[PDB]
Amino acid sequence: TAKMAFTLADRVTEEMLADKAALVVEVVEENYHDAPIVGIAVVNEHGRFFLRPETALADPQFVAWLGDETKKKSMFDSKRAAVALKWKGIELCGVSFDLLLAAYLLDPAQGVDDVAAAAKMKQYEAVRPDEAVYGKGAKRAVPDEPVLAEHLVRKAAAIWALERPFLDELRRNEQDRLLVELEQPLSSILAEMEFAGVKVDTKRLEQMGEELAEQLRTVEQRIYELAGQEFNINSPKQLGVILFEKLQLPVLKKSKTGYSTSADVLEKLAPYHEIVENILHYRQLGKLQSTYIEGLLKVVRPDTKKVHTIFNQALTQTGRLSSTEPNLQNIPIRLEEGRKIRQAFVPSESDWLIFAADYSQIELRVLAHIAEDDNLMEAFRRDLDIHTKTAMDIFQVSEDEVTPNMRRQAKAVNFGIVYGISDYGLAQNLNISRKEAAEFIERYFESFPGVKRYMENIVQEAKQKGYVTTLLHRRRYLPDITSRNFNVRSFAERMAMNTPIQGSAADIIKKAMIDLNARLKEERLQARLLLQVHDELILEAPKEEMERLCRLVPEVMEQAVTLRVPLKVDYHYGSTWYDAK
DNA sequence: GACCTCCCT
DNA sequence: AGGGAGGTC
Repeated sequence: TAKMAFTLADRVTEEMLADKAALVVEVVEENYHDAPIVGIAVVNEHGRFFLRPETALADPQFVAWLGDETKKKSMFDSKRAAVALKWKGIELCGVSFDLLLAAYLLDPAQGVDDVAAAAKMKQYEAVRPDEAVYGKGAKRAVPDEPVLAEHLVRKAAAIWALERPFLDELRRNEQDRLLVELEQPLSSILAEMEFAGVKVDTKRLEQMGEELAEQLRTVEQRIYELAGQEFNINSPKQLGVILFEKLQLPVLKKSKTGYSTSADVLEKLAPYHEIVENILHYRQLGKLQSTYIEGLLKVVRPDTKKVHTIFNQALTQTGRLSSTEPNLQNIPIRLEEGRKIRQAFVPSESDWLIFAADYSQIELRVLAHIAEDDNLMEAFRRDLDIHTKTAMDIFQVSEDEVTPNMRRQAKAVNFGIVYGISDYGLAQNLNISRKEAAEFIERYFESFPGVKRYMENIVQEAKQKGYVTTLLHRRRYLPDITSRNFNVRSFAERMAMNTPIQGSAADIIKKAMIDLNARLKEERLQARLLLQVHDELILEAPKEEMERLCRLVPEVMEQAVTLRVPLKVDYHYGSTWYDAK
């Protein structure tokens, strides 16, 4: 039942500082920013050691071992440790293997988020799930030293044992370089971006809040004035009663528990009553208020007026990053009212500016490359407007004859083609029939027979191999590709179509980040990566570096990989993120 | 805490 | 196609 052998050290010794080791720097708080490090474990050829962080991190030897690149560490989720240590003024170097990132690449669907889950992949179970040790939610606590220490040593021991088999399988999948040269170096770069953070103009945000608060009072009362009664507009029950009982509005869609009040459904009810337009407007504002003024203000650090996101680099099934606390990959841009929120994200130093660079149509360009569709590749070699070109082709008209509605619909098809494309899926999106939506898809394929071929071929490959891959050898297993349930098989077919596109795009932007970081250092620029939003990079830099960045950044991003079509990068800069358009 | 719309790329 | 993050039992 019990205890693995280890030295509960009272001070740091030399044999703890070997040049190969499994290391655990445990930060139990979910948000690791400026968070406590609760204990340390080291396992190496000389044994297993638990150290107290107050001891270890006050020790010159240990700190210098941490920062020594030639001293190789094996860890789980090294970025967590790295950041927590940065907030304490200590550099972590020499991380040559990260089990979290290794597990993520081997199979992203396992949802590996702790050492235990990773260990299980190789029939190793001599370690506990963090959830069992720390608890979950309100009962979540750091346990007493003997339980804590044994757990960190078991995790370190698991890392030590598991490196070789993980690396072995990564190599067999041709994923070794993907780990060592892309994801691991990216992890350090993300660490720097998170630590640096983004400066927020809180005063600006707060006055926006106030404008909104007063706009919401007005609409809220107008809504009660129109419903002839007061009610909870946010309630699914109360509103559905006002809409579909008291006002007799027609029921166009019924959800699981009742009537749908989604924006798509409401937009269609607006002609019937003046209440509907005010409810939409109320929700748009309420969204900005709750999610983007209030939400953001509670995560700004009052000391520096910065937000420090955490990028989850081991979550998405596609190889994309996610962003949390705050999520800075969903800041409004589409609607001008919401876009103004970006005026609150400002450079962290005076006389600095925000620089934003974004790939133009990277997904469709990746598709052109992997499908080798002659027409699509030509379209991009001509740097055509792709939605216009797709319109001309599916409706068989000249540039002159393409109407704005034709272009809107071709665009929707382009998106749908990217996401796997179903007559029913597009039909819903375009507010039209499943037949006829099928006519569009069919028509598209007549113009892009290479894309059609790719779609068919990749689904067959998914079935044959059990998975699909990206440009840089990221893998996604698709076991549902064989189910006899149409809906479940279909979704897996869509993932088979989409994942090489979206995943290859993720691959390219990650390499660009790595390449950009190396060029920034080589050039001695003070410019720093602040954020990544799937197909764009956001930096801040002195005004005096703008001109050099205008050349340097797009170029690095464009040259990250060489495809059969060119990659294209647009860029802008300004006093705020908003103005960097 | 666990089941059930709207913002982004 | 991927994500993150108020009412209600």
